[PDB]
Amino acid sequence: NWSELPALVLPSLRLDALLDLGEGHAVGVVRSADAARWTVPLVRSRPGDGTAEHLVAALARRAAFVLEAFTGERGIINESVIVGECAVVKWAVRLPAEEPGSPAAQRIAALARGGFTEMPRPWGLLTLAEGAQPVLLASVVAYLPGALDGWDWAVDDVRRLARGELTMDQALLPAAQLGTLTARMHAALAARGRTPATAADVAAWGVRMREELDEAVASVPGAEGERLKAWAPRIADVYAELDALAGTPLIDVHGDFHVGQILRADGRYAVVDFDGNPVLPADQRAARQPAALDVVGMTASLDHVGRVVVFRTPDVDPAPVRAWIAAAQRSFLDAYRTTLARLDADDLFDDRLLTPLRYAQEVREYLYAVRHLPHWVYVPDLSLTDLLPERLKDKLA
Amino acid sequence: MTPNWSELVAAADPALVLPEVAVPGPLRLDALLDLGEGHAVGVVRSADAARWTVPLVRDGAGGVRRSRPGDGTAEHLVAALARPDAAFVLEAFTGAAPVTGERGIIVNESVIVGECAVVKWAVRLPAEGEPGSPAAQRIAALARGGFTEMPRPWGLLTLAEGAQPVLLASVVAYLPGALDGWDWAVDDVRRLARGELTMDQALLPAAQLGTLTARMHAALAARGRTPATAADVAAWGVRMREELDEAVASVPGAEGERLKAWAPRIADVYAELDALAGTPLIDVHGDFHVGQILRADGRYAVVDFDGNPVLPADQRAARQPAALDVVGMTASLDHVGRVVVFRTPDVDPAPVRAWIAAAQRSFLDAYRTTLARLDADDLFDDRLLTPLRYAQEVREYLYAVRHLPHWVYVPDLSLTDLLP
Ligand SMILES: Nc1ncnc2c1ncn2[C@@H]1O[C@H](COP(=O)(O)OP(=O)(O)O)[C@@H](O)[C@H]1O
Ligand SMILES: N[C@@H]1[C@@H](O)[C@H](O)[C@@H](CO)O[C@H]1O
Ligand SMILES: [Cl-]
Ligand SMILES: [Cl-]
Ligand SMILES: [Mg+2]
Ligand SMILES: [Mg+2]
Repeated sequence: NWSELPALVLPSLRLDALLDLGEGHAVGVVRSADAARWTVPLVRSRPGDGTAEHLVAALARRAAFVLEAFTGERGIINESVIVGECAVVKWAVRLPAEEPGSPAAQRIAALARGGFTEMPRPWGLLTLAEGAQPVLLASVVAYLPGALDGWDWAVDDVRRLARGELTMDQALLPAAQLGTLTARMHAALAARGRTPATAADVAAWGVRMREELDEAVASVPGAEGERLKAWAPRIADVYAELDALAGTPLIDVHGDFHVGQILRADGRYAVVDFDGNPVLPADQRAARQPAALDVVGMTASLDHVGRVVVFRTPDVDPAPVRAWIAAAQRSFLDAYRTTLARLDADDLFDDRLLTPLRYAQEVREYLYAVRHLPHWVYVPDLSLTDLLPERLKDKLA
Repeated sequence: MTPNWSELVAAADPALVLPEVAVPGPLRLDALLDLGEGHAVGVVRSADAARWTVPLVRDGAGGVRRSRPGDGTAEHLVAALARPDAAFVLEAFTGAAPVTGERGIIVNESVIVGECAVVKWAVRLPAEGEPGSPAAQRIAALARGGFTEMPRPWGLLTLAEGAQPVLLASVVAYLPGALDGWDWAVDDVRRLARGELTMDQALLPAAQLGTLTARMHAALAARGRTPATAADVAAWGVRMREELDEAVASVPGAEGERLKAWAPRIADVYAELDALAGTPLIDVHGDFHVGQILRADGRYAVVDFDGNPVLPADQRAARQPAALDVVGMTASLDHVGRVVVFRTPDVDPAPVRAWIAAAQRSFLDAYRTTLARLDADDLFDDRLLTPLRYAQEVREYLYAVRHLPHWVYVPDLSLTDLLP
């Protein structure tokens, strides 16, 4: 059977639930010794075995599981496995406790119900409705062929700008269209309601952002760490102003908004990856957050695109790239605010959170670097170099 | 016994208002500033309702006549600054001194006083209550704002009427050894092309021009900002489409062929102006280009604040986007490079064409930096750069077909590098 039959839960133990897909394929919810639950495709199913294909077949042909549908495999990394070059099956590797799961089902459903179309077409949905909290197990959306994520087309656009193949207005147009897309996304997501942030909510932000700042200061080495340590008192002072921001509107957000989540194909843009920030606990990715968190996530990512272009491109002229960094963030912010005005949704964006959340986003770049990609410390170092002394001169005036 | 100024002016020959052409008589004296000792400044209206600023001097030969260089009327105006009808406003600025000695100069009637000051009589005036030259408003705002990159203003004589005071006379410092930008900027690029200057040395004036423009706009913005209405940006597109139509239907040769093919793409850029409603409008230079900048010994001075001549006389005082001056200067910097390549034998075009692109970046960077340093980023809307830049190059076509036909090469080469 499947119950009796360690690293199985990790891509490349007791059983809680099993959805037999037939022919040896199954979607299992495995609990670890540390009370950690996992969604393990069983055949572990690798891209090509057919488990992702059997999931689409089981969803297209219809009590502990829920297989919803809406009307060969090649994987690429949660784990996203393309099926038939037409649908993307995304598994949920890590599962919460027996509590809230991935909010991607509620995010996509609210966007589709609000008229938001700048996203891949949803196909199916697999949900574990057995415990006290229904946990999302798999999502199936339409596969956009020949599509590239932001870390590919935005880098290519800025590289063409540095080579003179594009004008500044041509290079800034994607940043402006991303601003209008983000406003339509927030306007559709805010339809589910708004929640004023309590004094305990803004206090939890300060302690969390100060804790991460202390971790980065104590982990970033060499000259980059010395510059960050000198900046840390200034950053900590900005974190203290969060206590006076209680009552700011909290809505359903993307949670992990950056250019890599924006796919471009045939001149059209689509948003993906509504599973929440992976660095956040599983019981917080579905919580309502400020819309400015997505705004600072995208504007910081646009800044980082320019840093990457200068870093990786031989013989690059950094002058138009660095000018693009400032102009792309303005083009994004201007189009985002004006689109919220045309949608009568100006109330969900609180620009007082720009500087504190932007600083916290760059600190996470330090933490991501020391944990996954050590040389990446140059990106938040260059971003804060152009951002911190400018914002400090205004506070001292 | 002695007749008043009104009686003398009415009995004077209509040519009194002229420094050949004929004015209809008789004349009528609307306002008179008594400068003492037989000198005066009159606001005279002819039989065709045309108003004039006339420097007047009483003369025992003909009763009254128009002041000439040497009569002492410009001296008396300057002396009146170094120190009162209700219709006149005399504002003096730091540096005015009662210098003596007059000499005529052509630069709308200018008189050199003391060989260190320039008195300029505004010969032709607008109608009563109608807008005119905003030069007095511009110069006074720059002086009160601490702007010094201009000829030191000594004083302004204005007529207290209308929404803005009507300029009657201006007194500024005389700069006998100063060239305009079409001399020194062309000379800088030529020296760059033949290796006498480095690229960094040839780009420094472009950055200094950006700082000057930002200081100028920040001072001019101190009088206030006006948000552009939807009808304003709609009228901009109408005026720019008409100028584009006039250019396409007039420019000949291969330049006209390229402009005709570019016209649909240019009109598409003009269509995005409707989304720019609310952009800030301030007092601007209005006719801003390198020819308006004097340079000597590392010092820069902007002149000519009466507005755009091709614009209607009652519209040159209206508030305009600060980006219009920016576009005017960046375009003129482009044209400086085009002129160097066109006129210099055996010139190396590569360093000049690199300077064209780099000078515009140096100008914008210094302009943005100085605006931020003065906390005046709000007045510059860079979304207007491309549509207004295309409109400036189209105006070069119109200036060419009307005054200098071969000049069509300048906007042709500029648009060739600006279009994608
Ligand atoms: N429907 C789709 N069609 C084409 N490409 C997609 C689709 N969904 C995701 N991708 C690509 O897969 C990559 C990662 O997917 P994502 O869901 O963001 O993974 P994760 O959330 O684990 O980072 C993205 O860069 C995106 O380009
Ligand atoms: N800040 C994180 C980093 O991990 C990186 O900049 C990017 C790619 O992982 O994703 C962002 O959410
Ligand atoms: Cl890198
Ligand atoms: Cl010429
Ligand atoms: Mg992702
Ligand atoms: Mg994700």
